[PDB]
Amino acid sequence: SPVAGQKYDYILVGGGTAACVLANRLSADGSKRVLVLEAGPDNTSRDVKIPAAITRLFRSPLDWNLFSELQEQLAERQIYMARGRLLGGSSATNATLYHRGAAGDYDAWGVEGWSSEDVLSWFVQAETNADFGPGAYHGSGGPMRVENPRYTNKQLHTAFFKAAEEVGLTPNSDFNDWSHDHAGYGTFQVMQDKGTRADMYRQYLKPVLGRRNLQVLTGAAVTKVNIDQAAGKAQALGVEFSTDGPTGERLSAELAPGGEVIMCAGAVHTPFLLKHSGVGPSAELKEFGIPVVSNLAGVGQNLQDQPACLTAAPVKEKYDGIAISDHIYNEKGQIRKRAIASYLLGGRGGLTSTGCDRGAFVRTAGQALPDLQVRFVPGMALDPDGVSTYVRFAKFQSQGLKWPSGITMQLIACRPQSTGSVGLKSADPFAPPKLSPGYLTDKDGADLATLRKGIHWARDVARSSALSEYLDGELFPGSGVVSDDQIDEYIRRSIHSSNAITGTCKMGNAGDSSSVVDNQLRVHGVEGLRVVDASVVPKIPGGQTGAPVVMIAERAAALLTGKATIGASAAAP
Ligand SMILES: Cc1cc2nc3c(=O)[nH]c(=O)nc-3n(C[C@H](O)[C@H](O)[C@H](O)COP(=O)(O)OP(=O)(O)OC[C@H]3O[C@@H](n4cnc5c(N)ncnc54)[C@H](O)[C@@H]3O)c2cc1C
Ligand SMILES: CCCCCCCCCCCCCCCCCC(=O)O
Ligand SMILES: CCCCCCCCCCCCCCCCCC(=O)O
Repeated sequence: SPVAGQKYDYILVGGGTAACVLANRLSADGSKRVLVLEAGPDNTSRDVKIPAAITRLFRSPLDWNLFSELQEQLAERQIYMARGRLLGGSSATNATLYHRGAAGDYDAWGVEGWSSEDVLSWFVQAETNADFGPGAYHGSGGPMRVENPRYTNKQLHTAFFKAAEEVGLTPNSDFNDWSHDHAGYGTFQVMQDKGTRADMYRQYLKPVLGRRNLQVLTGAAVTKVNIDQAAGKAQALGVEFSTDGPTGERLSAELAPGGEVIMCAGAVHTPFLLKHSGVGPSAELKEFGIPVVSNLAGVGQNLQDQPACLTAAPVKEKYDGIAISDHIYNEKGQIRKRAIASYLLGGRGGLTSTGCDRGAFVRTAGQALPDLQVRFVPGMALDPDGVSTYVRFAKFQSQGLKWPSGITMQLIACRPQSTGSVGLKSADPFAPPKLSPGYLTDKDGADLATLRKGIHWARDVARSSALSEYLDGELFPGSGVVSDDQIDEYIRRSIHSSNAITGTCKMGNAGDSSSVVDNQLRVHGVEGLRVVDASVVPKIPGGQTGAPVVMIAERAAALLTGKATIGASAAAP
C-alpha cells in the first residue's frame, strides 16, 4: 500500500543500528531509492534520550522481550535477552559503551580484506570524539558522537581505580588505541552527545529523513525475503511485510533492476528471517514446510554472546548517600532535583550515566587477549542478575523506599569460547525465535573458569585498602559462596546477558564452509541479498559490539556505492 507501484534500489530489513547508517550512506547521492522497514515504532521516547532511563527500556514495549529456551546447564532457566525494537534498534536501548576491542580480534577473523589494518580507517571515519583529537586511532568529523562520561562518582570511581592499582593492574588510557595492550583499568567512553543518548537513529537516519529518495516505514514487520528460482540462480525480488501485525495483509515491496535486499534485523532476527525465506539448514526449513532456496548450514549457528555475573557490596553507614542510586533518587524514590537540573542545564550528573562505564579488561590466566571485562558501577545491585536489578531500579521510582548505598562489579566473559544458536519453534514468522545463548557450554569449561576467576578478581579489588575504606561486607554472592563449586553454582543461577549477540550469519573466506556471507557480505546461493549487521561478525571482539556494527555498516555502504573495494590481494601470475 505505501509501496504500491514503487521500485527500490535498496530494501533494508530492519531499521536498527546498521540500517540507520546504510539508509544515510545509500540515499546520499540522490540517485538510488532506499526503503527501510522497521517492526518497532519511531524513536521519540524520552526513556531513549536519557542514558539512565536504560533502566526503563528493559522488559518494556521498546524491547523484543525475548527469552531463551530452557538452559539445562544454567539451573534449568530461561535467559532474558534484551533487544531494541524501534528506529535505531539496539543502539537506542544499549549501555552506550564505545569499544572496538583489540587489533588481534579482527586479525583472528582471518577473513581476506577484514584485517585490523583493513577496518581501522572505517572506525575512524565514523567517529567524532569529544576527548580524543584526530590521531592514528581517532577521527574527528564522523556522524557518531563519542565522549568521556559526564557523570563522575567522586569517591567511588577514584576508589575503584586506586583498588585496581593496589592489586597490580595497569591503567589503559584508551581501550580503542591499538598501539598498546587491551588489558587494564580505566573509563569507558560513551556514545552520548553532552550526556544525551547518541544512537544511530539520532546520528545517521534522523538528519536525512527529508531525502525524497528515502522511505522509512515503522510498524512494518518483515515476514520473509521474496526470492525467485527462475533463470538458473536464486534472485531476491524484494520483501514481504505486514503493517498491521499477524492479521495484516501481506504486502510486497519490489526491487528495481540491479536492486538488493540488505538484512539489518540483527544477530537474532536476521538468521530467523533468512530461514523463513528458505535460506538455512535444509532440515530446519523442512521441519516447518519452508521450501529450501539456499541450503546453508551456518545460518543461526555461531551465536556468540558475552555472559555476565556480579558481586555487590554495601558502603559503611558513614558513606550512606554517596552512590549513583542516591544521586538519581532520594530516600522516597523521588528523582533528585539536582540530577534533573544538571541534566537539563549542562548535560551532566547521574541521569547521563548508564552506570557501567568504568572498568577493566583482565587476563584471568595468560591468554593472548583479556578473557574478562569488569564493569564497575558506583551503586549496589539488589539482585545477582544485573539486568533484573536495572528493571527493579526503574520500578523503584515513587515507591517511598530507600535504595541501599553500595557498589557492584559485573564480570563478563568478553572473548567467550561457548556458542549458541537461533532457529524456528514454528512456521509463524511473527512468533519469537528459538533462541539458545549456549552460555558455559564450551568443552573445556573456559567461560565458567573466566567468570569464577572474575569473582575472585572482584573480591581482591573490594578487599584492597582503597575500596575497603568505603565498604562494609558483601551482599552478592555473599559469605555463603566461597568454594569453587559454590561460586560455579552461583554463576549458573545468576548468569545474565551483557547484550552482545553476534555471528549468526558468519562472514567467511572462500573455502570456509561455516560461512553464510562472503567478504562482500553477500548471502551464499542468492543474488541481490546481503547481510549488514552484527550477524556477520565471524569472531566476537572483546568489549561491547555496537561500534564494530557501525564500522561494518560504514564499510558495506562504501562497497555498495563504489567508493571502496574489499580485498586487496594482487592476482597470481
Ligand atoms: C540492552 C543492550 C545493551 C547494550 N550495550 C551496549 C553498549 O554499551 N555498547 C555497545 O556498543 N553495544 C551495546 N549493545 C550491543 C549493540 O547495541 C548491538 O550489537 C548493535 O546495536 C546491534 O546492531 P544491529 O544493527 O546488528 O541490530 P539492532 O540494532 O538490534 O537492529 C535490528 C533491528 O531489526 C528490527 N527487526 C527485527 N525483526 C524485524 C522484522 N521482522 N521486521 C522488521 N524489522 C525487524 C528490530 O526491531 C531492530 O530495530 C547492547 C545491546 C543491548 C540490547
Ligand atoms: C532510572 C530512572 C531514570 C529516570 C529518567 C527520567 C528522568 C526524568 C527527568 C524529568 C524529565 C527531564 C526533562 C526531560 C528531558 C527529556 C529528554 C531530552 O530531551 O534529553
Ligand atoms: C543507571 C544506574 C542504575 C543503578 C542500579 C544499581 C547498580 C546495579 C549494577 C547492576 C549490575 C551490573 C550492571 C548491569 C548492566 C545492565 C546494562 C547492560 O548490560 O546493558
